[PDB]
Amino acid sequence: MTLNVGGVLRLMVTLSGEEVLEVVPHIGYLHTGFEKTMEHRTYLQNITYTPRMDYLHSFAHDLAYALAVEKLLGAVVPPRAETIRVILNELSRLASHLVFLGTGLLDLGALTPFFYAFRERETILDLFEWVTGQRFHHNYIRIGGVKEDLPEEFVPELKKLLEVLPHRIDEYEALFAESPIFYERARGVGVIPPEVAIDLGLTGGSLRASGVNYDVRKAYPYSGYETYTFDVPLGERGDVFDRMLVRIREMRESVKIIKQALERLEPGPVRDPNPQITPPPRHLLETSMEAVIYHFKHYTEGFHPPKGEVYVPTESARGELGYYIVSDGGSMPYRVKVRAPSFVNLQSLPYACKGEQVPDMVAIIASLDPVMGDVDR
Amino acid sequence: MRLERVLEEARAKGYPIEDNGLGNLWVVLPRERFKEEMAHYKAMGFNFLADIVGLDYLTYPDPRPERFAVVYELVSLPGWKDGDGSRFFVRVYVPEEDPRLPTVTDLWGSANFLEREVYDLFGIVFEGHPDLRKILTPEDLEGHPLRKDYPLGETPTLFREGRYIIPAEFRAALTGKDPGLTFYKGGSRKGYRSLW
Amino acid sequence: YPDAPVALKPRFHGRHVLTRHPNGLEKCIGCSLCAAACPAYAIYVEPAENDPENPVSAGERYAKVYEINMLRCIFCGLCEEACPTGAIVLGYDFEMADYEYSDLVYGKEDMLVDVVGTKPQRREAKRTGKPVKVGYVVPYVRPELEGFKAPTEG
Amino acid sequence: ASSERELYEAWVELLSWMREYAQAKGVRFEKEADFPDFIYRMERPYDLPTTIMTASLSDGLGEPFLLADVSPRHAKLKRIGLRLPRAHIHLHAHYEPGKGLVTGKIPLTKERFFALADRAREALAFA
Amino acid sequence: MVRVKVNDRIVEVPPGTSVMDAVFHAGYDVPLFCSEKHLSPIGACRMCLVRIGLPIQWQPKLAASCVTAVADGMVVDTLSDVVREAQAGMVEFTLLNHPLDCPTCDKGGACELQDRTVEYGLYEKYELPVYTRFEFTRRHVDKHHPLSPFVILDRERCIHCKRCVRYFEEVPGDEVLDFIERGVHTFIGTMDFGLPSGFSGNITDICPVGALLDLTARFRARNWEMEETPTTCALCPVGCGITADTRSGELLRIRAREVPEVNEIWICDAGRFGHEWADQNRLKTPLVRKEGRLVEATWEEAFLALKEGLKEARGEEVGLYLAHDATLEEGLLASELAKALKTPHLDFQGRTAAPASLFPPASLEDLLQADFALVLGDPTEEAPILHLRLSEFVRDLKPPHRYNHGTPFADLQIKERMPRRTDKMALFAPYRAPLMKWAAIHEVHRPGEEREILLALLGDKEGSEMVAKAKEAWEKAKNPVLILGAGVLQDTVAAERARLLAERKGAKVLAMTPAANARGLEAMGVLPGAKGASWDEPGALYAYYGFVPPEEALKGKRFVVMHLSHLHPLAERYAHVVLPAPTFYEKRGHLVNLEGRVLPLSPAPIENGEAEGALQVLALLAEALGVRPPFRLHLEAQKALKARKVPEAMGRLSFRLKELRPKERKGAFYLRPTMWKAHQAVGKAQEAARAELWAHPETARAEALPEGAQVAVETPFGRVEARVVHREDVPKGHLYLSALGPAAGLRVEGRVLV
Amino acid sequence: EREGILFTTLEKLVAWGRSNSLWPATFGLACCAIEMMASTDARQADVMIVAGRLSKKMAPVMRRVWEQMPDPKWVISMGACASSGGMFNNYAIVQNVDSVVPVDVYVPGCPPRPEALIYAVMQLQKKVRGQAYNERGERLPPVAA
Ligand code: SF4
Ligand code: SF4
Ligand code: SF4
Ligand code: SF4
Ligand code: SF4
Ligand code: SF4
Ligand code: FES
Ligand SMILES: [Ca+2]
Ligand SMILES: [Mn+2]
Ligand SMILES: [Mn+2]
Ligand SMILES: [Mn+2]
Ligand SMILES: [Mn+2]
Ligand SMILES: [Mn+2]
Ligand SMILES: [Mn+2]
Repeated sequence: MTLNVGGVLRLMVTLSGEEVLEVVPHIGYLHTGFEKTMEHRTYLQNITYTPRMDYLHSFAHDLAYALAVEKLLGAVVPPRAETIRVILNELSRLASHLVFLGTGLLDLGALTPFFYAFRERETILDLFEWVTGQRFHHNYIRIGGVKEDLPEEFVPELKKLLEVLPHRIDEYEALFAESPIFYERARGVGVIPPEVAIDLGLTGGSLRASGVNYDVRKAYPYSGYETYTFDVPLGERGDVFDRMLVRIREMRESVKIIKQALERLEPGPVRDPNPQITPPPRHLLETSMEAVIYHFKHYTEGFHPPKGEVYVPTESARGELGYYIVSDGGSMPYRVKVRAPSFVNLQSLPYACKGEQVPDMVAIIASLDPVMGDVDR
Repeated sequence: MRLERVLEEARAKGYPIEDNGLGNLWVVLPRERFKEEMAHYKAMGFNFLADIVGLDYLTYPDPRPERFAVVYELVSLPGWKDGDGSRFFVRVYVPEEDPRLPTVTDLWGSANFLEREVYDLFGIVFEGHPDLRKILTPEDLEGHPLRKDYPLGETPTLFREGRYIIPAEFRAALTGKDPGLTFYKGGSRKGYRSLW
Repeated sequence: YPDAPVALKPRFHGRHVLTRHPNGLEKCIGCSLCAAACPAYAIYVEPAENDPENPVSAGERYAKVYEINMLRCIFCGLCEEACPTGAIVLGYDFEMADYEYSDLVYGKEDMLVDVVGTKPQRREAKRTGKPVKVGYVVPYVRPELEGFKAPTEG
Repeated sequence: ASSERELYEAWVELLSWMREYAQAKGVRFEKEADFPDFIYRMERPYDLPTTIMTASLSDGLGEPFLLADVSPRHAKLKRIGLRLPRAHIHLHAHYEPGKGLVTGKIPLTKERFFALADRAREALAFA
Repeated sequence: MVRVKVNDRIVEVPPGTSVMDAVFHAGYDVPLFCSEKHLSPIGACRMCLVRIGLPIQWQPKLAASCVTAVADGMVVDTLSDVVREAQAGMVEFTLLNHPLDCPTCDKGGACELQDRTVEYGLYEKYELPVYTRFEFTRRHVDKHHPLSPFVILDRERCIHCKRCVRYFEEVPGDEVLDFIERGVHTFIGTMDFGLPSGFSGNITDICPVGALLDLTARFRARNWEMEETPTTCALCPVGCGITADTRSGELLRIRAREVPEVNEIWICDAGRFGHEWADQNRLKTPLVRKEGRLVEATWEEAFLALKEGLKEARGEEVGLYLAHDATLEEGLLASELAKALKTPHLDFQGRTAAPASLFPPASLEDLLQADFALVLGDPTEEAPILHLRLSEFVRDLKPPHRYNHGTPFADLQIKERMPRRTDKMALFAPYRAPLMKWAAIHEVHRPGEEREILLALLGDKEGSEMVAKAKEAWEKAKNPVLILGAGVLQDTVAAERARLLAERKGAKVLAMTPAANARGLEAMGVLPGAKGASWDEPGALYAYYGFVPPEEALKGKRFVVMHLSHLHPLAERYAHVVLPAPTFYEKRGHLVNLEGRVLPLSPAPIENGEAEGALQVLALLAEALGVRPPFRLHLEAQKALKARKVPEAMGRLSFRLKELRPKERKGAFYLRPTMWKAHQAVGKAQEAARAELWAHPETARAEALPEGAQVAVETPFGRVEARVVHREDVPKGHLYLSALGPAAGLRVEGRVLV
Repeated sequence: EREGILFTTLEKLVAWGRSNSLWPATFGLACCAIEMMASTDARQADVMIVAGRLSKKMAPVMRRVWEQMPDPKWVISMGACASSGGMFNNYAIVQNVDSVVPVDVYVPGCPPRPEALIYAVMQLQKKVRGQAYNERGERLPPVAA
């Protein structure tokens, strides 16, 4: 008896009885085709195309890409930019997570706790609007560093929210930890054998939720995470109960990265002053012929990175993420392969919920935290 | 250190070793030796298979061995038993007339969805995959989008009074193989890199 | 809350506005640099030679036609960024929904600084004889929107 | 000093004589170029009196017989210049306190300017 | 060949090579301002400096790679800190007095100065980078000033290369531009105000910045915004490669497309500035006559109305008349339509009495390699680019070697201010022709008299002194070439003697045919049959027209179908079914060169309206005549040509033809062949494509004609107003009319209405 | 009848009627899907709102969803990707959902603020009341069928 159940994902769940014989997923419904259309844009222009895949923890795509390029032509990210980029990155982590957490607070009936998760997120998003002028898809990260400096109001407001979160995250851990129903709901279901997750590449930070200590910010450190006080949460046996919790723990360790980085924030530059890589200061466009030539040239046909191939792996709210850029010495990238954490993450969903019940199979996917934009792109 | 034992081995065995100064390194295996040699790689301690990226080299300014090529990312998770964190890329060029290349399905289970995308978007066939079916591109779509000679499929954007724009005739940005708007290109716009 | 005006930050990305200097000259010199940086091909520019007697801008070049497809537009501010003159600057309006595709391609006269309201707002406020009421409030106007009088009581 | 402002003040007036002589002897006055420090000044402040940096008195063909210019607000050694194109003759008017506009030691009055423009017009103008 | 080692790469390369070419030949690069393909190289900008080693014994100073020869076993370093520091410095000296216009400047993203600055300047010395060192008052001068109605000059932007002034002296030979003062004070200027030569638009594509710009296209779009359509220029027999630039259906600007075999990188002014009319006023729907007038009709209503006027027609009363610029495909179908539908009269707008196919075609290549140049006609006006291959031929220049990057950047063979050889050519023309300067043996005859000059050259009469020195010259000539255009090819007598002289001596010919696709249409069999009805002889009774014929051929006929592109007054009054047609700019298919080369036409995104190519219109009017045509579209038509075995693009197609239909000459007026064509008198080309009337100052004033008066004149080809000119070189008691069409080199009646 | 004060004054009553019994049925795709679940959280169905990039694979689906609806019905398009093809001009995305379904109102934004989508339905609201005209001056038909 084959039923056809199909977020914007479709599932061919084959099932006689009440168990689950085999789930055969079908994706391609949000296939925008970023990887092709990006072979047809500037390096600067692609910074608008990265946030649009994982639109939830979007900043990680921004950063993952900017990283592979900066390496490629060799740019030096100013101290102040490096700092603002981790605050900004993790402030985006909480946004994605808060959502995964929120979608959980409803399967679980907890309602005032949810109406709060939404308010937190809205307060994170207003911060984004404060510095980037948008809720998302902020065109803020740059190959040099960042678009511009941050406004005066940003620090004081980040302090408010960074002040009420500390124990706030604990409160959520609490409701799920002291799991009234949640226990009988998630504890057994969704078996992730440590050594099979490492076969299907379920990097998803719901990998460590099944006893594997692999977070890329630790194993292959990048934007100066190399130098932060950093706890990588773990889960005992890879069920959904632990997956849900792992992600709540990750929220504190984010909040601590934030406080830590917020300290080492001294005034300075925000992007690499190299004329070849970064358009000239705005004010001398009325004076230097070179500036004008540089500025004009910069914004029309971009700059040209050397012939070569690069890959830097980064950690998102969904696992390994990183752009594989083949440069041909042009104004635009020759190939742009994006490592979708959410795409490999889903091969571990047929095994995830095999033989299990059925109405459970909702929470059995929600726990894999997939964003279709990421899988399909 | 599990990586040095790969390199010390490819050196003796005539495998080219590719290295960019940025932190990535390759090892290009021939067509035949690829199958088995890769199985040997997992046995060597290579846990996790990160990605598999398909490459079309048709419109690349410099010439390469054959048109298509596939790259794999083998790792040893630092979060397990005796994981180093040794990661690396292995490349296989693949003839234009023979899009055939064995599956790694026996070895890594990641290679499932990853090989079908490389088959859907590039025309590359994998000998022995559970089911080589399209993944992302609509069912009736004919051909293989991600390869160079298949049209991006753009449409002119429209404005008020017969004023349209054709992107393919508008892009100021050059494209590697393009000589540009003046007579030729040289210098920093033939490829540029700072000196840290 | 279509009753209480939504406060947006002074940095927000709203309906593009073209600015003027004090002199009253338009800041735009129809260089079409903004259009050239637009990732979405949503700006069309036709230049024109200033009239020495009756000038539009400062150089020998001003913008005869200036058109942005508000449907195509993604709202990066890349255009505001590429501009050499401080001409095209994203403003605050967002209440700009409409019925016929080609009505949403704003023109130069929909965006000059003096203009107050989005296309649909002003049009309705036309056949109604009732002033335009914007639905936003901002703590203050960016320095970059010098002139753009809007609801800033804060 | 504050001379810079009085020199620019004097740039306006020289321009004033140009427009006068122009309408007067019925010969084309042509604004040749604006200050890029106005065109490309953005949100930045601008207090100068005009936006015209290069002026000229051209003939019927449009070929000039008199060229005039002052240096931008951001350039060093500000001078206002007069050149007879084609006849190799360049002038450099500075600004002295109390004295006024000088070409070194000789005051550059309306009269003296008109003299030069005439000499130039009769001699140089092709049509 | 010689062995050179650029940086880490070694290359073969012939002795004379410029180090600049040898450098680029290894696939390297170097700043390059003042040197240009096909011009004399001089180190003037001082940009292309390299370091040279020659025993390794580095020479002490840096060399201008563009004017340095290559020696055996020489090393060339283009990457040293010594090189690169010097470059960035030289880029700085350039941008020093430059204006700051980039956004406003029309030289946009296609500006060599801009590209070279971002490439080789702002040097990395090993935080805050310094963009500009110079902090003084930049050079201020004359700005936005038009030199001609086609060319506008910004002197402030000029970087003092010599690209322009050099070119005028060297290529066409018209020194109408030079520098003026000296020091930092020097500038480009003119005293020959109009910008005289008919090759003045070329400086437009060379000038490395936006000093010298195409005014025909001022302020339209930025260079990248233009969609570029490579095609061929069909305004005459040479068929120069061009690029057609368009944005939103309208025609913005014409430029030159390099195609070294034929024209090199040069276009003629009519070729480049007469586009005003092809996007401006045009017929957009099919017209049909109702009540003594024409009105709008669908292609449906017009296919029927066309079935009507022809239902009452026998297949031998049918006329098939194409325009001069019809495609090689449009002429093949018309040949077959007229073959099956047995008719004697099918012809083309420019057809010459004596077929250009008579003679063996000569390649422009051959012309440079030839020994003597026998010319009857004015190349300047008939086949303008021939002016420019003769400028090279006169200087003894010969076909350069071909490097990896094609035509050399610095041909050491071209010296600046080269001497010109007057012993190499002979010109014969109804007037003081331009290139008669570079010809010793020159003589001014009167219209249609070549018949006699040609007899003399064979050796059967006595010509003037010049015509004797000329016979003797072609005598001693080792491998000469014959060039001839109007009267020779329009007059059976001359043309027959012509082909004879050049038969005896094994020499090839350049027929400057008044029909553009002339050599090719003839190759398709689009020549009238025994009957006689030609493109100007009102003969048939029902006919198709691809143009506007002489009023004399319309008046009478029972059914007329004009397949125009614009609406003539002579059509809205004598036409029954008018059909919108595309220009050659928006067509597609092939042509054949005055040298027998087959060139391609590609279709520009111009506003065609409801227009359909004659290939379609012909197929549609073959149905309404019975037989179903063998040609539908281009893809399939291509098979039919490939069947007759016509070579691919760029190849030459050999095809001789012995037969000639003469006609008499009512010698009162002469249709002086001109460069500008008559339908180009739009906008700016308005004044330059006006008509002219030339007569000797006595006869001139004898027939009441002041030196500068606007006279109306009537010919078999129509009533045209025209400026009147005194010329002491015009033969007494004749009048020269500007033959601004493909009816040039004709003798006709007519008079001056008052 | 059809054009008589009586009839007309009913159909103006009926319109004003279901001008307030509008029952939005959101159809989330990508990023736009989540920015609407912020306006749903702040306060059989007619009025499908298309919110996100409409894939070509996904298109025939939204097709049936739309067909199998009641009849007095309206479509709202949310942001750049639904309205035009968005910044995504290529083989994989429909270049205006109006290719497949009659769009009644179009709302610019990427994605549009939540408070702008409120304005978007106040528009389609005042349009089924038949009180809306385009920029030419023409009165607009309440439903696009
Ligand atoms: S905001 Fe971005 S998408 Fe919109 S017009 Fe400006 S550059 Fe284009
Ligand atoms: S808005 Fe700015 S960038 Fe756009 S055409 Fe005007 S001056 Fe140029
Ligand atoms: S000539 Fe070149 S460098 Fe000078 S203003 Fe024009 S584009 Fe800029
Ligand atoms: S006008 Fe142009 S081509 Fe002539 S010298 Fe000056 S820069 Fe060179
Ligand atoms: S010589 Fe003839 S083919 Fe060449 S540009 Fe001039 S008209 Fe065109
Ligand atoms: S319009 Fe923008 S926000 Fe909405 S789906 Fe498209 S990319 Fe996402
Ligand atoms: S000196 Fe100008 S290119 Fe050689
Ligand atoms: Ca002038
Ligand atoms: Mn507790
Ligand atoms: Mn299980
Ligand atoms: Mn296939
Ligand atoms: Mn200033
Ligand atoms: Mn001017
Ligand atoms: Mn035109």
